[PDB]
Amino acid sequence: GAMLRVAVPNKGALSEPATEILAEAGYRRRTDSKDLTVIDPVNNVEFFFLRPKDIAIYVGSGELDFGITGRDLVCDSGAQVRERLALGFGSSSFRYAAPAGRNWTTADLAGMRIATAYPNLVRKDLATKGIEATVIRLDGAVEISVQLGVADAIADVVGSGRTLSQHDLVAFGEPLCDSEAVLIERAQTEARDQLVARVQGVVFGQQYLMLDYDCPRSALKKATAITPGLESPTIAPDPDWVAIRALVPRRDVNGIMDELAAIGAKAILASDIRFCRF
Amino acid sequence: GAMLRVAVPNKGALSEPATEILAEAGYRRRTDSKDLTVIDPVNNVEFFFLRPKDIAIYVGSGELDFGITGRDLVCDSGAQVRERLALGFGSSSFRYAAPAGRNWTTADLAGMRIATAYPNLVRKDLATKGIEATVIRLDGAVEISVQLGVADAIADVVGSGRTLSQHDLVAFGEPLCDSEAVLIERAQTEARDQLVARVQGVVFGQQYLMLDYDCPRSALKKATAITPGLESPTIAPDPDWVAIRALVPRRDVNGIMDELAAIGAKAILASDIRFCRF
Amino acid sequence: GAMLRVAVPNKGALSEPATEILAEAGYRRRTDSKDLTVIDPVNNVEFFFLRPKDIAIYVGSGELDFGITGRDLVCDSGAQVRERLALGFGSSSFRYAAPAGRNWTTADLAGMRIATAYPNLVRKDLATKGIEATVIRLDGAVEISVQLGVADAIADVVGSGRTLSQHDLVAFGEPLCDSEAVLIERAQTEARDQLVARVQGVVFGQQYLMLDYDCPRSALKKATAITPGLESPTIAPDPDWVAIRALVPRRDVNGIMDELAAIGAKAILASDIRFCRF
Amino acid sequence: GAMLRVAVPNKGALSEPATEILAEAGYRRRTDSKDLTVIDPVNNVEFFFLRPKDIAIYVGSGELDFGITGRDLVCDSGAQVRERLALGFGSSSFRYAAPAGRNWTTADLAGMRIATAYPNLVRKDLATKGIEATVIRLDGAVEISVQLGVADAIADVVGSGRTLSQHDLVAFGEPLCDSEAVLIERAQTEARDQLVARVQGVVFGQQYLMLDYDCPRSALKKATAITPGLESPTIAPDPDWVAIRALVPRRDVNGIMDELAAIGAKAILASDIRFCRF
Amino acid sequence: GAMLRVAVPNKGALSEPATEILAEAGYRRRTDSKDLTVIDPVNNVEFFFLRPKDIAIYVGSGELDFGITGRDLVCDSGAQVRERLALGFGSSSFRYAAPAGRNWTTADLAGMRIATAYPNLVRKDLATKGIEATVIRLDGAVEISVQLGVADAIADVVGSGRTLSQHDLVAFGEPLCDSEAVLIERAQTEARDQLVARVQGVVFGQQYLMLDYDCPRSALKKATAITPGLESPTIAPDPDWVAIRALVPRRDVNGIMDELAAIGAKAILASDIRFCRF
Amino acid sequence: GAMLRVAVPNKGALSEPATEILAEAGYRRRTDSKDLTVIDPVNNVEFFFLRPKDIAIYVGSGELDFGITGRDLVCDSGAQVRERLALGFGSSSFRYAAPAGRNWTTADLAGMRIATAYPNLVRKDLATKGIEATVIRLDGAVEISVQLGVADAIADVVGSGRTLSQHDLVAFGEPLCDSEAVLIERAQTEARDQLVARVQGVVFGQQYLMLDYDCPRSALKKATAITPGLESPTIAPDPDWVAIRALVPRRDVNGIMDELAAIGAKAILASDIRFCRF
Ligand SMILES: Nc1ncnc2c1ncn2[C@@H]1O[C@H](COP(=O)(O)OP(=O)(O)OP(=O)(O)O)[C@@H](O)[C@H]1O
Ligand SMILES: Nc1ncnc2c1ncn2[C@@H]1O[C@H](COP(=O)(O)OP(=O)(O)OP(=O)(O)O)[C@@H](O)[C@H]1O
Ligand SMILES: Nc1ncnc2c1ncn2[C@@H]1O[C@H](COP(=O)(O)OP(=O)(O)OP(=O)(O)O)[C@@H](O)[C@H]1O
Ligand SMILES: Nc1ncnc2c1ncn2[C@@H]1O[C@H](COP(=O)(O)OP(=O)(O)OP(=O)(O)O)[C@@H](O)[C@H]1O
Ligand SMILES: Nc1ncnc2c1ncn2[C@@H]1O[C@H](COP(=O)(O)OP(=O)(O)OP(=O)(O)O)[C@@H](O)[C@H]1O
Ligand SMILES: Nc1ncnc2c1ncn2[C@@H]1O[C@H](COP(=O)(O)OP(=O)(O)OP(=O)(O)O)[C@@H](O)[C@H]1O
Ligand SMILES: [Mg+2]
Ligand SMILES: [Mg+2]
Ligand SMILES: [Mg+2]
Ligand SMILES: [Mg+2]
Ligand SMILES: [Mg+2]
Ligand SMILES: [Mg+2]
Ligand SMILES: [Mg+2]
Ligand SMILES: [Mg+2]
Ligand SMILES: [Mg+2]
Repeated sequence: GAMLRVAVPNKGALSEPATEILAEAGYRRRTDSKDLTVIDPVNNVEFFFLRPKDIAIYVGSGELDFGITGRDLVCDSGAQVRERLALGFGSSSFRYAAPAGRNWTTADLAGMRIATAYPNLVRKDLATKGIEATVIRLDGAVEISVQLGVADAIADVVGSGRTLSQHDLVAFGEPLCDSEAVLIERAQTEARDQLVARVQGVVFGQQYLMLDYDCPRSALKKATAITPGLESPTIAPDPDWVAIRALVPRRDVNGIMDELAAIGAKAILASDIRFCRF
Repeated sequence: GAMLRVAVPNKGALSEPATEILAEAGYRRRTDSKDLTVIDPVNNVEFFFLRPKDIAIYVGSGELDFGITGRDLVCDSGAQVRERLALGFGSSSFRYAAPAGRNWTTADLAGMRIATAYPNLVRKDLATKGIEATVIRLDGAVEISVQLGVADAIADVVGSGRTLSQHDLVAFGEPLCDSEAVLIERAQTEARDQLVARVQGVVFGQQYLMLDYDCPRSALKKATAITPGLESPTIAPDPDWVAIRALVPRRDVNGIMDELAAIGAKAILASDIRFCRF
Repeated sequence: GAMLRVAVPNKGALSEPATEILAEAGYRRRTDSKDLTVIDPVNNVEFFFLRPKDIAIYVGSGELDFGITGRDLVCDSGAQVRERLALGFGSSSFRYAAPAGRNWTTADLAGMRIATAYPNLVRKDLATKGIEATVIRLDGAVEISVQLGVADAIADVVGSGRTLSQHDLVAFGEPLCDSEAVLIERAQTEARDQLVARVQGVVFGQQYLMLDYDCPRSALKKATAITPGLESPTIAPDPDWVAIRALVPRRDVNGIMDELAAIGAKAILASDIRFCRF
Repeated sequence: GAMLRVAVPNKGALSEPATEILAEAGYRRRTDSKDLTVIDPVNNVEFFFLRPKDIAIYVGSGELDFGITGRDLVCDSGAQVRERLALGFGSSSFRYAAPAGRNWTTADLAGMRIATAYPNLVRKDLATKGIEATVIRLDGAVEISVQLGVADAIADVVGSGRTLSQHDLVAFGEPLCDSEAVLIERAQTEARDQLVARVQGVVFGQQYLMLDYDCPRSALKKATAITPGLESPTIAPDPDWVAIRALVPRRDVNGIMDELAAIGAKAILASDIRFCRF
Repeated sequence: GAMLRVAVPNKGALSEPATEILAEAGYRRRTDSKDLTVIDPVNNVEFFFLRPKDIAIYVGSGELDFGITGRDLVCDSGAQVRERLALGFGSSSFRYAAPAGRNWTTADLAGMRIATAYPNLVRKDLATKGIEATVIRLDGAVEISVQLGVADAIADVVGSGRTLSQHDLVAFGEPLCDSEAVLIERAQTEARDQLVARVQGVVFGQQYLMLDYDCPRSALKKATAITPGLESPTIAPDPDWVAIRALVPRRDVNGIMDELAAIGAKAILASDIRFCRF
Repeated sequence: GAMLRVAVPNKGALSEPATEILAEAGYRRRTDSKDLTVIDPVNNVEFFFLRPKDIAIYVGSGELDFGITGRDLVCDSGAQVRERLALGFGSSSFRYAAPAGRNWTTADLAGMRIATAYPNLVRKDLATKGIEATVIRLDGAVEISVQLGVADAIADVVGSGRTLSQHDLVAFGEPLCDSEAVLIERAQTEARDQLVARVQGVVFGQQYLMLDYDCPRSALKKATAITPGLESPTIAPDPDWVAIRALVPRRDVNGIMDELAAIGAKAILASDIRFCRF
């Protein structure tokens, strides 16, 4: 019916992967790389390209139907939005951190100057612990704030952890947020579900591999525990053996394959896939 | 028998894709990138690398057996050649165009200075309309010929259309030619058909994806209308459902997949393929 | 005496040029590109690498002695800081802009939704005009805010103007700010002046060329009006002619050279320089 | 049990492919590209990154369990090591070569100055022929040693052969060694076999494609001679035809496909695979 | 007065150097790289970007005032144009060439199939020798025309000569044309001379270095024979020695410097320059 | 007279800078990047491109006249060669190093397993200290030899020191060798001195800048102590001031310039130079 309005990051580390997913999903790409909008007349969707912080606000306020942004940003925004899908890129860990030497606990955070780019996120986490501290807002590069003499500890996005160790800092406590890129919606229904199914179909193509193997009937129980599938594993025969098909995660596939080999599975074969409509 | 003689573009936008297709087809690649020839002794084919305009002429005159070049160039050459295969890259649209503001029709072209790099193509198109105009031959960059004051309208290769809008020009009329890279032959037969089948097998691997899904017998009719296949869809069972396999175009696969989902299809799964011999 | 504390942008379009100027000025470069600090023990200066918005704040509050950031950011910060030097890169124009078709004036801005990443800058400019409007804060990509339906006009950083024309917007009014990268100070004195003189010496090496020419005594008056120099032009003899030396701006040197040729100057010769201590 | 110790080349043409195979095999990648070691605590393996010549020695002497290096290097090392797997990259041919014009035979090598980076390899090959010559050790660039006037012929690594022809040299005799990257072991058993199976599973994914086709029962015999498979070809039905599945080498697949087409095979379809556990 | 119209190559090996010279000369650069025109309102010149062959024609016919193109193209065009300036890039040698083995002379060209992209150039050269041959027009890649069996010898652009030797061809005879990029004019005068002087000033900055040295009065005669200068060498004193200044070619400067050292010159010092107005 | 024979590294970090110096010195560059030799017929010099270790040997043994290689390699070779020139690139520090925690001295090296790629260098350094240790030869990557359990300390090439700290190692003692690229000769004279003077002229152009300033006669003494020059500073007048010219090192120029400013110098101006013949 009415044209759907979808926002994607214009720039930075969440942009290229997001525009890759949208192109794989069949959506019309931008005519020039300096465009901040594109209209796809075949699929009836208008795309806007914005800074990630603004994406959460305008899904929240209803000016956009969907957005792609970081989970941590959403956690920090306090916008009226629900996470509709996890996108499998841009992943990071949000962590308390402080100077090395002392053994640090969450309890040590009391009465401290804490620097972060995500003040609402942090204020909310401190309230759940019952801790009063003074939270200092930076725009980024927050892990030099303690060498700069503006803070005692930090709360910051961590990827590898190289930046922390290169600056003599140790992460402590459980992560406040485990972040990855997410498709958000405000907290034309068929069209909305259609878009979600397209995007999910691509994500599943990126995250899962198809496994084919022959397994003994003897071992079938253990095998389905090892490979449950995204959908019900196809199972068919052939004297006492069976042939199996199941989507499995790409991350774990060698470990999965070794376990199957360890319970008598044979002719184990992994292959890529492109899209799902499950 | 006798060694086949095949020409490919030496340089420019039709070269790399053509040499990619030939390598995927198993043919011996060039030993140094500054070579204009290579002999493949295993497959009994000699390759020459030439400017695209010359490729059409020498297939025409019999010095080459096959060539790879642009359809628009062939349309313009007037060489004795038949298009044996379409190659799915280098695509473009050949268009009349003129300055914006006026509403333009093909009839407005009468008595006008028309600039183009493809004069024979254009002379032939004007004759079919019954229009007399004066056609001006440029070597390229033809869309500045009207700001230069040498022409009133143009006939030119269009891709995105950015160049036209950046120069205040609007395309009008139906395209004179829809171009893409093509394998040509002059208008040793088993060997010739063998080469065509290799090259086609690669092209099909690039253009189609394999779709697997379960469909209700109820819906089978509509489903085969949605997925006819390059070859007859494989269909087999399983109470009232069936399992299907069909090659479908890569361009349309998300749209195709949504339609199948809309008629009760399930476990729809798209995967790449590399080669066909159909 | 005490080690000076200097901040530079960590990332983005103001970073590489700033670190280039500091290396040319003899300062110790970063040991790893993921470092946010470096200490130069020979020159007695500690460098911090931060987000540009934060640079202005911490020079303002005294935690830093000097910073390198954008003039527009400083105009927007309202921090207690004076511009000590202009750095000749990162230049831009800050502009009101609105949809094309209407003829726009500053007076049209009254009662309007204005989107900008620089709200304080804009609030201050509107107060000087006597205009009440509603200023909307975005984080960036502000020129799609009117196609998005969140604003009537914008106030934004403009470089080429391509983004504005690609989105059907026209800049109007005088620029609110003409921006370039600047060395700031809070609004150890010998050491501070030493650092400024180093940095200025590099900037002058980038912006000026040395001109040597022979000029008639006849024409000397007009010539010194054309070439005043950064310092007093060196002038010496040689019957009735003189030989001149003067630093001139790199931007204008061909125009300057033509004017000198037009008043009888000869053997006009421009050459680069690397550093000044003037 | 005990952590396995595996060495890979740190740098050069055997490094990136080796680290690609290890990442595809699920092993933990290096945290920084200037690291010479990484410990994978999930899979219980420690990786070291060394110069290729040293890899063979320390597998030989027991300080490493496995190494990845070149076969020619191993042939030259005389270390106590067995080749456990061939890795399908870094391939080369080790060749005698001498100046063009004369017709060269292995017998001509007697009494000659032979330059090579692989003296033990060459001394051993000469002993098997019964030839006494004087072998000269270079560190590399050995094909200029004859223009330099330090040798009469050479024994050297050959890839394309461009370097030889560009220096007026002709390869002669059979290759002393046909080299490619190999996984070596000293000449915790379950863990060792597990690592080999992972690495082999990746290599097979790189070297083979899956072929699906329909074949007449008439032709089945010839077809299985054309496609024997890495594993037993799957064969099932369907009036008089059969459907086949067999892994075939990627290098030969178009030739293989043509032969099958020539014996009445139909719907021949090649597709990639990622991993095997056979 | 009237705006000057100047054409530059749009693409290929003569484009970037030409646009570099124009930017160094102070002229307004293109706003987007896909533009075929730019108007410089400060300097009162309009630039067009065209294919090199067309540049010569439209200077010839008066639609352009100046063009930048290759000398060989001009030699081939037969357009009414005079070479106003040589630009010191795009240099090449136009050569007859034929298969190796025979000793070739210009006289051998009689009665032969000669392939070339420059037929008028070649027809004119043959007429001056009194030779009748049949000249065959290709669009390029002409050095495979003899392996293709369409020609006995060629006339073609030669740079390094690698392409010729890689295809078993030897250049013979004197070059028909020694080519480099040139500024052409049709065969508003002050403005035209102004543009030429700007462009020449840049070219001289690229081709010459300033030499400063002390020379004995004894040796002055030999020294001025070694360094005549673009302009009169500046000469001044200082017991029996003199100090010299002279622009010399960049290509020969080490040879020049050695000769001066060989006649007792001292403190010889070469330095770059940027622009001349001589 | 006889053609000089000069060797340069074929590959790696000493190659590009060496071939840059030779091209700037006017010598004929390689026709194809896969060539191991080039003959310069104008300057009467033949160039060979070899592995750096072999360069030292063949200068030593007289097969080459000059070579370019690393000082540390020469120190290690024990070839009959004298360092004729230092080339100002490829610089490094050769260092003992061991695991962090203990305070290390040279005396601690006694009875230890020391790993190094430079065993002769190290054996010689230990003999001068009177220390017996066991030196272990690696081909490279030597700083993992202690985590590998093959050595207690190392002697290795150090650049930044990142590799050492990333592997928990501390450098100790004075450097055994301070290395940079060097022009070597065996320990046709005019031609040899000519080549050295060319190469030195380029190196000086890379390492020094020209300084011009006005200095008080008052301060002249201190000023010439600050700027002694590569050659005698030119000094001339002008009431009580003087004007100075002196080549100074590029590395120290801002420090030098500040000191001059501190003793009343004015109009201090640094500029590049290209070549010297001093
Ligand atoms: N190592 C990392 N450092 C910082 N952000 C990361 C990292 N890894 C992933 N991210 C994610 O990137 C997202 C933010 O993207 P980006 O940095 O482009 O936005 P921004 O911070 O608003 O812009 P900018 O960094 O240009 O100021 C966050 O959701 C964050 O979790
Ligand atoms: N946007 C485009 N502009 C021009 N040609 C295009 C475009 N897209 C596809 N093509 C195709 O490229 C082919 C011509 O290739 P190419 O431009 O390399 O040859 P050419 O014009 O003879 O060479 P050159 O452009 O170097 O003078 C034509 O068949 C044309 O349709
Ligand atoms: N075309 C342009 N667009 C945006 N900013 C520009 C442009 N040209 C120059 N700049 C300058 O860049 C500076 C801001 O740099 P930068 O964009 O890296 O900081 P930021 O906006 O805080 O970070 P980010 O863009 O990653 O969110 C400003 O002073 C601005 O004037
Ligand atoms: N064209 C080639 N030239 C040289 N080596 C090759 C070639 N092709 C493959 N190789 C392989 O590369 C391996 C050696 O790798 P590499 O050259 O990185 O080691 P190295 O010779 O010890 O190091 P370096 O070359 O840096 O001195 C050998 O097994 C060799 O067969
Ligand atoms: N090695 C070379 N090969 C071909 N042309 C060269 C070479 N070196 C210089 N040139 C010059 O380049 C100019 C032609 O440029 P260019 O090849 O871009 O034009 P074109 O031949 O019309 O276009 P295209 O090659 O795209 O068909 C000629 O003046 C020619 O002398
Ligand atoms: N950080 C560094 N690490 C190693 N060598 C360096 C470094 N910096 C400079 N060099 C110099 O490089 C020279 C050796 O060059 P190179 O590494 O190319 O030769 P090689 O070790 O024989 O070859 P390869 O490293 O390919 O086995 C030595 O003189 C060394 O001092
Ligand atoms: Mg930001
Ligand atoms: Mg960020
Ligand atoms: Mg062309
Ligand atoms: Mg073209
Ligand atoms: Mg910004
Ligand atoms: Mg080596
Ligand atoms: Mg090697
Ligand atoms: Mg050309
Ligand atoms: Mg090395």
